[PDB]
Parts: sequence; structure tokens; C-alpha cells
Amino acid sequence: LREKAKERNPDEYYHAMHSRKTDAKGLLISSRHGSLSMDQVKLLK
Amino acid sequence: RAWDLIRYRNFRTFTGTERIQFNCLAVDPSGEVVCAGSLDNFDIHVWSVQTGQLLDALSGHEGPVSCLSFSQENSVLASASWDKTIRIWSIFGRSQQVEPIEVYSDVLALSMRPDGKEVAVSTLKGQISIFNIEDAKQVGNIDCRKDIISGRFNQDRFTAKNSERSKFFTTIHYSFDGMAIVAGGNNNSICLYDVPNEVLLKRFIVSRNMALNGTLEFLNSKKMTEAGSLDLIDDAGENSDLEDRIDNSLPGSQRGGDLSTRKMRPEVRVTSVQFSPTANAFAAASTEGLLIYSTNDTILFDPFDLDVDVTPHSTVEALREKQFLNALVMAFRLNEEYLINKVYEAIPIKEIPLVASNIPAIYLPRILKFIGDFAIESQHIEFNLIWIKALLSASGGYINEHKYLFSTAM
Amino acid sequence: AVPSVQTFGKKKSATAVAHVKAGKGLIKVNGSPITLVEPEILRFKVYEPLLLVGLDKFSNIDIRVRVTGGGHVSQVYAIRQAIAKGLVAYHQKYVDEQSKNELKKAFTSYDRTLLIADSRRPEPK
Amino acid sequence: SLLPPTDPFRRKHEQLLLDKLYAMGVLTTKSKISDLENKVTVSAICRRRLPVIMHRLKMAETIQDAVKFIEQGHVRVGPNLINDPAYLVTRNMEDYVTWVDNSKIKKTLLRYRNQIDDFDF
Amino acid sequence: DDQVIGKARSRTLEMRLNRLSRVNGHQDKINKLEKVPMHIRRGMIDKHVK
Amino acid sequence: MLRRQARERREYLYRKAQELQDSQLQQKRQIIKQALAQGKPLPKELAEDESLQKDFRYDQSLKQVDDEYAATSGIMDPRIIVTTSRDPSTRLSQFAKEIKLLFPNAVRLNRGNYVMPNLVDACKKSGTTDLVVLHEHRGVPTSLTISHFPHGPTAQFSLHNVVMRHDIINAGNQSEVNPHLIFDNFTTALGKRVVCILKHLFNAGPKKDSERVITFANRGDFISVRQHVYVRTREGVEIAEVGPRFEMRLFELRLGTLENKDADVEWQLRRFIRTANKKDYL
Amino acid sequence: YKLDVLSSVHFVPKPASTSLEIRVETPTISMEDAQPLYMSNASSLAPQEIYNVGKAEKDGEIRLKNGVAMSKEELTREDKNRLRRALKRKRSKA
RNA sequence: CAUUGGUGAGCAGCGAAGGAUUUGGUGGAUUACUAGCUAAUAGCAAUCUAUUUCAAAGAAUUCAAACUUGGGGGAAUGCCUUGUUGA
RNA sequence: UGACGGAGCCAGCGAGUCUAACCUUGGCCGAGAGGUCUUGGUAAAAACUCCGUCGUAACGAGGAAUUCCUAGUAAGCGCAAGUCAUCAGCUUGCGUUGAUUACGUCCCUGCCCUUCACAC
Ligand SMILES: [Mg+2]
Ligand SMILES: [Mg+2]
Ligand SMILES: [Mg+2]
Repeated sequence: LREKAKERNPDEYYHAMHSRKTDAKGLLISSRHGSLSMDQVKLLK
Repeated sequence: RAWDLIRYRNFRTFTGTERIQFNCLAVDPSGEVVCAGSLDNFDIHVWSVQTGQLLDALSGHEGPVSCLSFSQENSVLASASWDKTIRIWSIFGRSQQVEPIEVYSDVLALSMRPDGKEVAVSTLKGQISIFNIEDAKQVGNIDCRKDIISGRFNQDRFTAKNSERSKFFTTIHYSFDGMAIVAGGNNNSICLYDVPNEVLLKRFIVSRNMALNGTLEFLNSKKMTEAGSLDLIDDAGENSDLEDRIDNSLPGSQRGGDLSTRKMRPEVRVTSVQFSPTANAFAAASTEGLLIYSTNDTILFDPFDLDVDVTPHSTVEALREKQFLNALVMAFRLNEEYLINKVYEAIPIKEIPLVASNIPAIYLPRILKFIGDFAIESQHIEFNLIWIKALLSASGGYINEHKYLFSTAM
Repeated sequence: AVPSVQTFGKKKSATAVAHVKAGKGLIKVNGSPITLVEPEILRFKVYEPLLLVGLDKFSNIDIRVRVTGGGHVSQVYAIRQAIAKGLVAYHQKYVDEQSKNELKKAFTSYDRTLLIADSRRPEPK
Repeated sequence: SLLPPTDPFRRKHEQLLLDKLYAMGVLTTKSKISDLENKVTVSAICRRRLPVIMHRLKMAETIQDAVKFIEQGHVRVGPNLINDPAYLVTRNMEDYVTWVDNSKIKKTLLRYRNQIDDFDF
Repeated sequence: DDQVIGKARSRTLEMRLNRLSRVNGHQDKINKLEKVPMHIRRGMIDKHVK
Repeated sequence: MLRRQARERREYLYRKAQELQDSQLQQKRQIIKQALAQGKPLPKELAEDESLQKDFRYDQSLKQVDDEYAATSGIMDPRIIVTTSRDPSTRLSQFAKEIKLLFPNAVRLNRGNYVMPNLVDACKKSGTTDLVVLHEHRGVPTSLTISHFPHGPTAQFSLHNVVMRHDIINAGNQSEVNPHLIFDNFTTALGKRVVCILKHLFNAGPKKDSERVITFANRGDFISVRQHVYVRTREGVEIAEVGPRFEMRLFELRLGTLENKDADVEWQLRRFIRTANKKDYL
Repeated sequence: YKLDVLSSVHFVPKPASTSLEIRVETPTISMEDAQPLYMSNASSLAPQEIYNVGKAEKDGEIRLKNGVAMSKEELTREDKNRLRRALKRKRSKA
């Protein structure tokens, strides 16, 4: 893992970067299950 | 390679031990040390002119060295790289010192003040930043991205406005007075800026030839079709002669080969620019050739310190009354070449020493400029030499105090 | 979307992230007003940008600075660098470039470290 | 090869050709002279084209994607923007392949890691 | 060996290597006739025999 | 730089792995060359390998110092920095100066708060060739590590029986000529590797009448390091110790700079294996 | 040539070598291009090249690079020894 | 407590017979404006072609002609060259 | 250029189911082995900023000589780890605060080197 970190290319681009997000600390955030619109909420309520 | 012009001999040749390609060069004012840089070494090689030995290799840059220049007075060396930094080397002296200065982006060109007190650098951001060498602090900045005119290529799939191909100046040079910078790059513009006030004095369009690829910002939509641009279609097969039909183009070549090799239209670009040491002119090397812009014609009316009393008629009245000094001064205030010439030739030889000693200091640079331009092609060798002798003897000390104001005239 | 810009200031281990947006003149550091920055003796240091360009420019923006790492002094320098860079970047993106040039000129004339990082990288001799 | 094996001329030129081709990147190794026949191929030259080197440097997910980004003016080599997808990059010049400063792709790279500094852009 | 150049060198080296290989290499593997169509090879053999 | 250095290491590492694969091929070509010269039959594997025989025509015209040092061996004089551990004692500072005088092209640098990655990066920028870092225990030098730039190797030693020149009264000043070198009793491949590392710290081409000699004498893996000044007499040679005395024992050798703790180890000392005492590796 | 153009002239320079050139004395004007002008009028060989004061033709004579010539007869003995010693040092360097 | 996360419910403010977003088609520019056709010193433009044919001129032993081929090895039968046999 | 107390607040290294005292007084159970409880003694971020109080035998900052040292350097402060040699009477890392003075000279002391144009 350390070698992978050292050899990382700063200019590597993947289309999935738009969907994936990173925390303030710098770590990847992963959704536990993978928001509700009001019309959906009204039915559920 | 060092060339001796009097006998046209390559009297010496320098080469690195690792056989590096050299892209920039700088020569000491004393002509005793030569430094060169490369785009694949990151070091600055130094040679001794008399011996040809490699004195030393300067290290410290973390990127390729893009340019070099020696200070004409202080004899320091200023180098810039794509390392986003500038380093001032004090190679001469018992102790070697290096002073790095950080810059916001990659440095593409560098110009040294004739005084040797400041250095200007053109960055990849389209900025010209001036630094004080002794204090190593920025003293000015000129924004140039907006001024640069860049054209859309026929092969480009993106607009010229969004194009980031060349919005920077790859070459810059000071005026010898030290108040102007002329800049050029891989673009259709040559921009002339004023340093102390950081404004664009003028912009020059390098070319208006639609044969060159980068001339136009907007391309005619009629050329575009469902296939693509009509220009990109190769019509070589239509040519009648075989030699024209033959295609010797290599697939990926960009530069350094014959035009037949490239397969793409020539691109309008300025490789270098410089000011004339002896005249108010500058020369720009470009694809079509070496364009020379000069102020020789001087049709403009640019008076200095006129009054109502000053008139071309009044000057002639002064000559007829034998008031030579007043006639000459009033001619300069009008700043008319023909009137200056008329008064200049009408002053008798006996009165030259009296007039020369009494010319105001403000007009002294103007007379010296006129004599130099006039004398080079005039037939009055002796008359001009008498004037120069009178002026130098009368105001020799003043010219010494202000060398850079009088540099081009001298 | 609300126009916003992000910038970083750095000094030794101290790193400050400044977020500058359209607003009503709300400057905060680590969730508290800038006036509470410590140590008090160096407080005017972090005031230096605000005073050099004048508080009028900040009346139309909100700045939020989050600082981590380093000590007190390096944190102060990170804050001031981040604030200056954020103001310049915001005026670049969402205001005329003339004001950008004036801001850069003022900051560079006073102290270039406000914009460019002061990095004392070792130099062997 | 048809020159005598101990010829100084033969050894000099063969090493020079091996030296040059390795520098271009066409040849992976300089050890074996037989490589000039067996391992000199069009694929070796094509493998040094800009789109392929972007793919190996992971600047693009596919060679087709790399070609599109070049055609769209996102890629520079050194300080020069290159929109020609046939540019051959030597081993030395592979260090300077990178995105253009104002590229939208660069913003996504820095925005994803929350390391975007708008002063630079 | 140092003087000989050209096709003579290439044909000389191949003959030597074949001679050494014949001792230990299997007859089928060491020598293989180059693939040629029948109508050509039978024509080549016929003319050579003549 | 950083991109250039990284790629150069990968190409260097890739070249090695291919060379190990090519070693069998090289031996096969040697068998063919011997058979052609002697005329003996080829082995069965070589006899049926048509590809190798065809390749042999091109590979017939094919023909030392270690690969890291080969490029600059005898061309560029070394540039050396001698440093210490953080907050060094006075004795270690004195000893670091003595090591600086030992090597003609050494410069002593103060390590106050310098970080190891920063130190190696700074030295690599300036073109430094080797870095020497010294450790101590209560003012007694204990270890000495030599890191060769830009990509190693890093050799670590442990110093015993150190006798500094500061302990000598009225010793005087050293001579700083380029010295002659003596490497005695280095036989194994590791011994040759150590000799190559130590030899390149010195300038190439000492004067024949140079009056300073530095000797590294191997005695049971304990390399005795001595410095002497000699005068050629009419019936022999007379020498005199200049110091310092110390014995250095190698205990690690990695293929990388001293910063990289993850560098692949070329050789290490196995002290707890049951047959440790019996064999001397150097 | 083809490979250099293919690589956009980012090749690695060839190893350096030394070769000899013959320069023939001629007026400097000839070396220039053909136009109604000339830039320099000197000769293509410098005065040193045309004549270098070298070893004496006569054995009894001693001649130096500075142009001073001394016959062995006129030299005093102390000067002969001095010149002989100077000869030894020059030879030793070479 | 913070969202510079989504989806909604509403104000202040702006605010002249409504406002906002997206999109198909055509026209004019994107190089500096001397008119259409033909068998063209003039006809035609509603064409003639029921004078449109004759005369004159016009044919390099260049009688040469792949400057156009991915590399290595051959080429039975082809093709090129050279000689040769019998008419 | 103090001590005591309170308050505010700023790091970077570091993560093996692995991390860790000693000696006694006695209850109970148990064939024993031992198990559990009880009992006394011994050993074992800081700087920084703000506020309040007091108050200025040996030794009181270390002689002669001698050594080292040029920028994130000297010096101060603390926190981690103990990585096959060395180290715990300690060693190595990590961050924090951060200067004065020189950056010239061969005068003294040592070491060293020398005796293809144009112009000299
Ligand atoms: Mg210290
Ligand atoms: Mg400590
Ligand atoms: Mg210590």
C-alpha cells in the first residue's frame, strides 16, 4: 500500500471521480446504503 | 560554438560530457565565461572561453532551465526554469551564492535590465513580473493574457477563447533606455508594454496571411461540412506533377523537419524579439521571416513644450536675424525633422562651439539622436564631426551621468 | 449556486483553508470571529490584509477559515496567507480583473508572503 | 550482421542504433542486438504515441478517451498544448506530459480530493 | 572468419551450426524444409534433376 | 525531477529483472561460441532451438564497477556531505569533522531539526553524491551509514574501538592531498560490493608521489580503517599513524537511499541463526 | 534523419568525436556570400599561422618562441647551463 | 452546531396590456462589393443549330518514359535483360 | 526575565489477540494441586498568552587553557519509538519557538596547485 501511495500519479483521472466524494480529513466517504423527495415523504408519513 | 567574425572561423567549440541538447545560452560581459542550459539536464553548464574547459555545472533547479542572462554591470547570472523559480548565481568571486525567488508559474522567458538592477520574467500564466535583483523582491507585474491575440487552427475542435494553446509570451526584451518591454510568443501578436506604468503601449499583428494556421480567431462556417473542414482535405492527388503528389510526411512530427514532413499548415509564431541598439526599432523573428518595425519615417507631429510664439515661420526669422541658439531650440520644440535639418546646416562653423555649450540639457538627447541618424547617410562628414566634437566636449560629463538615456544615441 | 472560492495558506505544518463567498461581511476563523484570534499580540498580523485593502471590499463577502496543525505563529501566518489569497481569487472570479490587479499590487507591495508561500527549503553549502 | 563479428565499425553502429531506439522508447532493453529484428515492430512505435502513454500514466481510462481529451485541448507537453494524437513522446519527454492549467479535468482532480486552490486557476 | 563478409558469412555460419546440431538433435527437428506448394516444389525438383 | 527520478528507478528495476531472465540466454550463447571455436557437438536443447541459432548471427558481436557507480566512475569527483544525529554531542561533532577531513570532497553540515526526507531531497538537488550520517552513545561513535545518491545503495556500519585524533596532544594538522587507498583481504562478492562503495568516496587519480595513504583492512568482517603518512627511505618505507582508528562492521545494505525504510534489502546480518559464528561473509 | 524528425528532434545527441580540417589561406571576402557588399577584408589565416618562430635551423643557434636568438658561441657558460636546465623542465612537462 | 447536500412551504426586494428555460427551420455575415449563358474582338438571354461545313495549320529514333516497391530468403511456371536456334 | 493557583489554546512521528510491579497481614473452599477474597508498606504536549497573591559541611552560573559553530543554523521546549549491529546509567526519530555575528581576505597559520581567432 505504501508503494502504491508513493507511485501515485497526481494527474490520474477517472470518470467516477464526479460521483465519489472525499471527507474533510482526506479520507473517502462511502454511503452506508447504495434523500427522499417530499412527494415520497408525504406517502410514507 | 564560438565564431570569430573577422576571419569567419569557429575558433572554439564547447560540449558537455553527457552530450546534452542545449536550448539557451548566455555570455559574460567580459566574454570570458559561457553558460548554456538544457531541457533534459536541469543543470547549467559553464565553460571558459580561453581554455574551452567545463568550469563547473550549476545545480539546484528541479526542472529544465528555460533561459539565462548575465547582468551587464553586476555580472551576476539569472536563470529561470519550469521549476516555478528564479535563481541568481554569483559565480564570480571567492564565495559562490545562490538566491532563489519563487514565481507563481513556469517561467518561459527572461530579460535583464541594462542597469543590471532588475529582471523581468514571462510566466505561463501570461504575466510579466519584474523583480529587484539585489533585494530579491517583486517590484511590478503586468497582466498579458487578455492582450494576447490567439487564432483558432483549422484542426482545432475548440474555440480560440477557450483555447489555452498560447496565452503567454515565450520571449521578452527590454528597451535599452529601460522603460519598455517588447514581448512575443506562439501567437499572432507582438505586444509592447511600458514597465514603470505597466500599460500596453501598442499591439502589433504579426501576420494577416490565411495560409498560416493561427491567423484567424474565427473561421468561416461555410468551410465546415458534415465531413469536417474543407481545408483539412488534402488536394495533393489533384496536382499534375508526381513530385507534388508524393507525401513524405512522418505521422507524428511537430518540429525540426522540412515543411513536407509536417503535413500541417505553418503556425504563426514569434521565436525571438529584440530592440535595435542604435535606433528606435525592434526585430521579431517569425515563420514568414524577420519582421523589422522602425520609427524612421516620423510623419507624426509630437511637439515638446510649445508656446504660441513658436512657429516654423518664427524659426526662419531667428535664422535671418542670426539668433542660432534660439532658432535651434525653437526647432526642437516643434520637433520637425526638416526644420531641425534647416537650422542644423545654417549654423556657421565659428558659432558651433557657442551653440553647443548653450543647448539646454533637456534637448541634448534629441540633438544627439538626430546627428547619429543624419550623419550615417549624409555627405557632410566634416561638418557632423565638428558638431559631435563640440557636443561631447561641452556636455561630456552630463552624458556620463546618464548612460542609459543616451545609450542608443551614443 | 452561491458564488464561492476556496484557497489554502501554509506555514510549516500549519494549514488554513479559506472559503470566500458572497455575503454580508462575516469573517470567522475556526467557527469564531476573527477578533478572537490568539495570541493577541499577533492579532494585528491576521488583520493585515483586512486593513491593507480596506474593510469596504469585505462588506460584500463572507470568509470562513479553518486552521489545523503547527503552532500559534505558523497558524497566524497560514490564516493571513489564506485570507489574502481567498480575497484575490474571489475578486478574480466574480469581480473585475482590474480590482484583482490592485489587490495583488497592494499585497505584494506590503508583504509578498501574503500571496506566495514562504518555504525555507534547506540549501547545502 | 553480415559484417565480421569482431569489426569495430559493426559494434559501434549497432550500439548507436540500440542507444537511439531505447531513448525514443521503441526498444525496452539495450542488452541484445537481436532485438533490432525481433522486437522492432509497428506496435512498438505506436505504443509511444501520446494517447497510449496517457493511458499508461493513467491520465485516461482508455486510449479512446485519451484521444478525445487531446482533440479537446486538455493535454500539454511541457509548455506547448498538443492536439495531435500521433505525437511520439520520448522517454525523457514522458515526464512533462500533463494537463493544461485551466483544464476542467484538473479541477475535478483537485475538487475530488478537496485540494482545489482557486488562486492558481 | 574476420575477412569473410556478405552472404558467404551468413551461409557459412548456418552450415557450421547445422553440422554441430546434427549429433545430438533429433533428425526431424534439426532440419525442416521450408514450406512450398506441391506444384512448385515438384517443378523445382524436376528441373534440378534435369 | 520527481517524475524523472521515479521513472528512472522503474526502468532500472525493470532492466535488472530482465537481466536475470537473460542470464540463461547469455550462457546458452557462450555454449554456442565455445562449440564453434572448439567444434564440439551442441547439446540437445541448443541443437533443436532454431530461434537462438538465427539470433546468434546478430548477437555474435557482443562483449566491473557496479551499475550505480558505473556512470560516473573516474569521470566526476564525488561530492559528500557528513552529518550527524539530532542534537549531537560535542565529541560526535568533532568526530564528524574528522570524517570530513578523511574524504577530500566532504562538507560538514549541521543537523538541527532537519528531516530525513528533506535532507535527502536537498542533497539530491545540489548534486551531492554520498551522505554520511553518524550516531553516538554518550559521546562515543557507534554507527556510520553511507547513502549513495540518487538511488542507493545505503550501507550501514557499526564502529568499534574508536580512537579520535582529538585525544592526541600536539597532534598537529592533517595533510589533505588526494590519498592512496589500500583494500586488503576483500574476497567475496559482498566484499567487492563494499570495496566499490568505499572506493568511490575518494577522488580519482591520486599523484604517484602522494604522501597520504588510507587503508581498509578486512579481518574477520571487522574492517580496520587507518590513515598513515609515509616517507620513502633508502632501505624501505617508514609510516606514521595520523588517525583516527576505528573498526567498522557491516550489518545492512539496502538498494535505496537511507530515507526509504521500504527499500529492498541487498544483504543483512543474521545473528541468531545457529551457524552464525562459523562463516565470515566479507 | 527519419527518427529525429519522428521524435520532433527530442533525440539524445551522438557521442562526441574529434576530426581534422584543412584551412587554406584566402581573402576573407571570398568566404562571404555573393552580394554588392563585404563585411570583413582580413585574411583567413592569422599571422601566427603564416609563420611561427620555432627551432633554430642551425644547430649552433638557439631560438625561442619570443623571437630571441642566441648563438652558442656568444653565450657564457653560466647561460648555457641555465638554458640547458630550462630545456629539461620544458621536456619533463611534455 | 455546521451543511458551499436534495426536495418543498412562504416573505422582504425587483416589477408598464406577464416572466423564465429549452429547441426546429430559414435569412445576413464569418476575405475587400466590376452582373447570366455560349462555339466569346461578338451573339443569346423567346435563342439559333435550314451557312456550322470547307480551307489553312497541326505526326521528335523522346520510335524514351513506375522518380511511385515494408524487411530477410527464393521464384517451378510467369515477366525483364542478354545471347542463341530455325524461318 | 521568580514561586504558587486558575483560565485559554496550538503539533507531528507511533497501532502484532499485542503493554507489562514487588514484598506482607488473615478468612473460606479444596485429599492435594491450588482457587477466591481480605489486608499494610515499598517502587513507578511543553513552550506560549491572560488573570490573582507574595515579594527580590557544600554552594550563589563556574579561573587558566582548550574545542565547536553560518539560517529554519546556535539555543530552549516537550511527545513518541526501541526496528537482527549499537543503545535503556541510554539511543533514534517527531514537531514547536527561533536569534546575534560574518557571508570579505589571503595580513597571520596550515594544506594545495602552477612556472583555433581578437586582445594580453
Ligand atoms: Mg541544538
Ligand atoms: Mg531533547
Ligand atoms: Mg543523541
